[PDB]
Amino acid sequence: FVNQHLCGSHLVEALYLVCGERGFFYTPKA
Amino acid sequence: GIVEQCCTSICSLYQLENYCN
Repeated sequence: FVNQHLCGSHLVEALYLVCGERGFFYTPKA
Repeated sequence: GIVEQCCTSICSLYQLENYCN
């Protein structure tokens, strides 16, 4: 689930599930 | 950034929460 290599849509879904109603920001090119 | 901490290396809940609003 969370403790692995998370890339692309896989990383985006983890953020979605973890952050919930707080929402999140995704910045690949930080 | 997040790709470096979670994609190229192993992610963690601590780090993921750094990106929640």
